[PDB]
Amino acid sequence: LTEEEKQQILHSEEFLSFFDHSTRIVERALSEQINIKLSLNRQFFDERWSKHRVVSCLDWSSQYPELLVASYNNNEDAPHEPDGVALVWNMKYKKTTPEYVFHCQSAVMSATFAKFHPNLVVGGTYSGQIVLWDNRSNKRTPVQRTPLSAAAHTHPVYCVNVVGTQNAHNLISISTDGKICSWSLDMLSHPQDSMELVHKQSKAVAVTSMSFPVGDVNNFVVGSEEGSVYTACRHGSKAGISEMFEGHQGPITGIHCHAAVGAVDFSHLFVTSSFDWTVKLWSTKNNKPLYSFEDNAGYVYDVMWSPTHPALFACVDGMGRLDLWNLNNDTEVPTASISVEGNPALNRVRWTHSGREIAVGDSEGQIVIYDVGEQIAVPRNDEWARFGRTLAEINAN
Amino acid sequence: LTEEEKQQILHSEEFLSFFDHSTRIVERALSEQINIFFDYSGRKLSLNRQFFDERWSKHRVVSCLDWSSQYPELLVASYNNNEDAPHEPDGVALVWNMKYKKTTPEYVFHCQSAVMSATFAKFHPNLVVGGTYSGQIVLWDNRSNKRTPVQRTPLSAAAHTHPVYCVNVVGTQNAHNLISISTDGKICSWSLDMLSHPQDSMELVHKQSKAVAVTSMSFPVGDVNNFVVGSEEGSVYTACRHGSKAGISEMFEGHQGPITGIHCHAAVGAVDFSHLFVTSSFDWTVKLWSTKNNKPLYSFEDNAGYVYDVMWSPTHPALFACVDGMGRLDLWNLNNDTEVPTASISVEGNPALNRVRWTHSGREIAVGDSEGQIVIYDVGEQIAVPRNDEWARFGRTLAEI
Amino acid sequence: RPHIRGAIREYQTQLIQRVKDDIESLHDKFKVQYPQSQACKMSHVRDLPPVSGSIIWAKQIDRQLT
Amino acid sequence: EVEETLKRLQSQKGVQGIIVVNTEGIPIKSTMDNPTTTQYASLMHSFILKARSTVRDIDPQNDLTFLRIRSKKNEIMVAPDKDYFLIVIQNPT
Amino acid sequence: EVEETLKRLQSQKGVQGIIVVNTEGIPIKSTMDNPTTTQYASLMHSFILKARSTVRDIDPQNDLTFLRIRSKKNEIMVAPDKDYFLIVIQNPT
Repeated sequence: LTEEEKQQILHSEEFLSFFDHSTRIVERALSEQINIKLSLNRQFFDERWSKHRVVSCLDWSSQYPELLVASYNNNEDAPHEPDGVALVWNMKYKKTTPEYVFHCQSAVMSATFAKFHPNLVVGGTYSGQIVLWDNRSNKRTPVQRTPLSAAAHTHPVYCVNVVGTQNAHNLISISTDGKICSWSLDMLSHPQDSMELVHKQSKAVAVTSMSFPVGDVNNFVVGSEEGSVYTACRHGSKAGISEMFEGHQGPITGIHCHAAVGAVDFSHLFVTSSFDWTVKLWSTKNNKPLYSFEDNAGYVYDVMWSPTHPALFACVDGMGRLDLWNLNNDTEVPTASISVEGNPALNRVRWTHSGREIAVGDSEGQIVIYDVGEQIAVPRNDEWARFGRTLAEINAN
Repeated sequence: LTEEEKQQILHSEEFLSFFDHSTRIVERALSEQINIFFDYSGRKLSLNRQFFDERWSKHRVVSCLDWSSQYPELLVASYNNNEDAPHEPDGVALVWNMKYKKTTPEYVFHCQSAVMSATFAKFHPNLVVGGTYSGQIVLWDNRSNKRTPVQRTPLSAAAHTHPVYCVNVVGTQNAHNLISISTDGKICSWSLDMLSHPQDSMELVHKQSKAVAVTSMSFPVGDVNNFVVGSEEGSVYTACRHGSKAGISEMFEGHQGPITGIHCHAAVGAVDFSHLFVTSSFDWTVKLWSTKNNKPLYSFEDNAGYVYDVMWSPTHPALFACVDGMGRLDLWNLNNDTEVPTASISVEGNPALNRVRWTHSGREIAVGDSEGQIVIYDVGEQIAVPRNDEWARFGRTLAEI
Repeated sequence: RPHIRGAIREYQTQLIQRVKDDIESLHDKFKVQYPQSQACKMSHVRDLPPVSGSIIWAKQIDRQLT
Repeated sequence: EVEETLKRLQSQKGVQGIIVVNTEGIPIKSTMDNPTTTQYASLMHSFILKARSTVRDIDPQNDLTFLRIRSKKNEIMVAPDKDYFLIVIQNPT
Repeated sequence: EVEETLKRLQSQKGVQGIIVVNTEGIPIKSTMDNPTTTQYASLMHSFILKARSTVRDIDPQNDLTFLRIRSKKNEIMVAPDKDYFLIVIQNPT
């Protein structure tokens, strides 16, 4: 009846799930009923959170699709607004507003989900701090944080990903510096293992972009600040930097290993994407830039390989042009290439974990969902392996 | 009476045009087919009594407890004399009534000597008996105009030299054999009426004249003349009341510490042969044994305070009740629990639990505190579980290795 | 072997700290003297006075620590 | 041909029961028994009568057109027709 | 953020007012003409009581989750929870 009693009960510890299910079910009633080749499916944007807020990463939800982390950077235009913003959006729901919002304190970078955790969302920050986000929680607040230990990541984190089965799964963030840190998926105040990627010259290698070959090897490709793509075992006698793959003219902006068996045998390959303006194909056992790709005008930032087709991938540019690429057909041109309105110099490309659709992490603001349906895995196992053999032979000059 | 004919209106061509409008609504409504998203939605004790008397339970020390088969829900809270009443006669035995829920003693059975384990007397509820520290055994009779023992045992060679730690009944009124176990390596199977000269005074000594000191070794239920032997240093056995096995004939050793309570299996609900005798001792574990192990089949858990007693539940055949010297009651079953307790809590404050005896009526543990108050606890929910052969499976697999 | 060590840290931290806490419990157990422990009183009830019962207590802590 | 749509609605995803109200709270067409069809549909007939009274109390020109209820164990759409009404019972999944 | 919820869900077109009523029937959330809509809030309070009686009397185990109503002129929903409730009115837009 009185304002005191209302602001009691509103700010009491009862209306939390009430407001949550209120917003959730009213947004659930937003889908209108009626009573009478690149998709360009749907743009995902919000001015309350994204305007001069470039994307930082993107990753689909392994478990429960139609959920992808829209991690961003926060411009200091409104410094009062939380630095670092990570959101999720939806496809099966079909609305305009994002699914969630998460205030942060530092520019969120490389935020993803947590495997074997249907509600835990980790995220690297520009402060070097690593946060966590929870669906069973009831805020925008990081549920946990990490200290700034002498061995922890003081430098900004650029690639945080869960590693391991559910009986033993770790989480590894990596600063720019080169230290990698193992984490516990329940507590967060203490580094489990915090070693450092060291090289004989320039010990603290300025890393970026980790990725893992599916099969959870303790080896992970690491994109250096200038080519020098080192990949390294996590321990053994090769705790730090172990092998050197180089011959790239610039800053590595994106990396990704091979996806699962589309048709062909696993094909232990990975790729780069750099400021050299060309994507280069690389295998795990060569110390050779195996096969370079097209010299698209401007930079090439991210790259992701389709989990379905064992030979098709995508990338972005400074022009806002998804220049996807299969390789069973082409050898020097993109297979399908579409653009975006204007020329937003894009920053993320994401094949969906579910396969046969793709999220383009648009740079300034929005997130545009794309899709394809004519690119599948016909049993071109050795036909693709043949193509790999054609590369392995034609590059020999 | 709703209608003369339901079918004609519905069988028609124009009332079904309104039904065609309704099925047009149905076709309009069933076309959506969208379901709701989850977003991480997600979707035994009883405190029976307390025995505080102003003259016979003034913070005493319980020697041992005993649940009488005849006239159930009665226990002789054998309270050894504490320093709170030195002038009062030592080893105060008092019968109780769980059926009456009292805190005042029903009868007083006090004695001139420090009585240890004043148990009942089968078919003689009021003719309570008790072994003493002096080496003699005393038989009281509340209804004999003497609360002091009416049948005292002389301390000659016929009786025991060392203290009598466990007097216990064997057989009904026909063969009222009262075995009085002492710490001399000599026991005496007395009678429940005369308590002057021992009827069967066999000796649980080794081949040498050593003092095989027992530590209140209990008896198997049934009284098949086979009694488990637990001395002050392991010596886990099964001696017979007669024959050549009336001593240290058999041997199931490899145990460390005084077996405070060596209890066999309780009432069989759905278990095996029911002969597995566990050993509550000072080794901070209740090691399990059998008539064929000759090894600690399965050691239980304890980490603070000595296990001073063990007794198994007659209701649920696989679970028991063990103690410590702090208050924990790790009650659990072998068929469903490895070593974790199904129910366990430290008693009020921190009393060194000397005894735990399951009530003969069913699943009520007479949790004997360090104080002269038997705060009994009923497990309730832990009732007899059928197909309890997993108890035998657990025991066999642990008997193997 | 170093591979197993790089993966052994997982168990190793918690397991070593668990045994550490057990040894800490043993420490706190022997910090208090024997007569102030209830084991002394009930041993005294079982004709194990504070001298010949203290050996059982000390060897008991020895058994658990070993 | 209501019977062919009935036959299509037999093995449709989630169909708990297929009935209809026939005589303004007194149903006759029943693939179920007496309570679940007739008594529950007469209850719901009085309940949508109370709801039409509600919306008529908001505005007497404003009657009701269609109803649907979702719950834990069922999702039931209700189509109020002119004299008789309609009840369709369906699973949520 | 409750006013942010008000703005974000009133920006959804068709909606004439987010007038959410509690279990008490008190206008804990009203954005429109309050003597007009408090009568209607008390009505739909009584008829949420009708719907919860409907669910818990027709079925023992069922829980009322959500309600769909098509009126003549607009499209109005009801969102009940276990402790408190919701009302909002929307047009076909």
